Amino acid sequence: ALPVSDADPFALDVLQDPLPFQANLRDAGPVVYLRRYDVFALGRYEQVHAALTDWQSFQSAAGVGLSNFRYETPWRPPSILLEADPPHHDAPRAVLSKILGPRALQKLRAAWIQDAEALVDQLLANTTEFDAVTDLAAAFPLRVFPDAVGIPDAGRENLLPYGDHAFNAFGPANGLVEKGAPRVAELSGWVNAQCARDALTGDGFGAQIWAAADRGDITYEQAPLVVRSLLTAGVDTTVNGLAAVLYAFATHPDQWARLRENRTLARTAFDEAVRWESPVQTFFRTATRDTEIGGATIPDGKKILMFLGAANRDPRRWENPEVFDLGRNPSGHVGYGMGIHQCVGQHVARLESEALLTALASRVHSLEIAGPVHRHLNNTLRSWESVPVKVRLP
Ligand code: HEM
Ligand SMILES: CCc1ccc(C(=O)O)cc1
Repeated sequence: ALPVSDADPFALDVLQDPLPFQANLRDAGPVVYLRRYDVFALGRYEQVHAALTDWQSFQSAAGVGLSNFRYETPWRPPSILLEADPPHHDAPRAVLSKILGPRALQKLRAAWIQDAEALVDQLLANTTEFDAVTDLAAAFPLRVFPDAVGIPDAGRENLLPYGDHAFNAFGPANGLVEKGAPRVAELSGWVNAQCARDALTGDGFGAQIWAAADRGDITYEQAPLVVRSLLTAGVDTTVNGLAAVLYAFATHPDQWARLRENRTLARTAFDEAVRWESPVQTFFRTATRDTEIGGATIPDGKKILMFLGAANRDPRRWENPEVFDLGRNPSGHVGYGMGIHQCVGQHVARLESEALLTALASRVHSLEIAGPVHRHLNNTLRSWESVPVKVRLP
């Protein structure tokens, strides 16, 4: 009965430009069987939302990549947040929810704002033409987030590769994964080292996680894996979200002026970029029982592929979805997911954006694309390689 398709969402040509595919997915029906992978794809907002929230029907503990941990060996000990269901999910989630929550981040705001202003000021002192990825979007998270976690300086060059491999590894064992598999032992080796109590400053998120373990909120065994979650999820996502927002502003002069005309728009600017780009494209779930969704039965034990990018551009939910518009209300986009696993780092992402955008807006009159943009292909993370920009100063 279902629409059925030979489309490969992880083919390089789709990864380079996934918008065609998303439209085809959404157009085919609520539920498309991807024969290539024996999973059920969902591309419309309504079903993606329903699948995300229904953790009882659609579990995470069997893996939220293609790989089914029922049968297949994980490349790493699975995340005790992302790949855990209730009740195991609950305690580590609650720890991060508190540590990364708005109240907690309040104390970092002025420092991050300040660090962003310094970054931008020093960049613009040297040059008004530069790569928005390497000089801003990549630079700024690396300058603030590792320090805030409180890991040592040694080995920080592993953060982006580690993150990229983890997101690739949610995909099939295709070239993007298999070309990374030599390096994982040394990648996994480093990150585990950063997660130990003795490797971490006694100030940052890491120390706070360990302090939560002292109170018994989590165990000393969970504590380093909780730190690990931050070091997997917390860097590459924000780099690519920041690249997207910068790309959006550089191609939308009116939206840029609107930001400049009201600095409180940063928050909603970043959230709209998250909707519009959807840096995290896809996640899987595993059906725990035969389940009806969008008219289709998902057999017990089979995986659903949720297309967050496609749901975020679904015209059933969004007016003129292709447009980047800070006048839009993007609240309810599924770019951070939805329900019990909804991104716990969203306050962290929004603050980085607020800091960087405020700093940029203070010093840049207008912003243009200065040269060809280039994507970095990844199975699950829409990644920006280069975004040459030129700025005009006041
Ligand atoms: C633009 C930035 C970000 C995007 C687009 C993003 C996206 C996501 C999405 C889609 C999920 C849901 C996973 C699922 O449903 O299976 C998620 C979960 C998560 N994110 Fe984020 N994220 C971002 C930034 C961050 C940051 C800065 C951190 C940490 C500081 C972080 C940590 C996490 C964690 C630990 C989870 C798992 C939570 C759970 O399973 O309960 N993310 N993120
Ligand atoms: C942002 C998607 C994501 C969420 C959590 C993890 C992790 O816990 O390692 C890794 C990736």
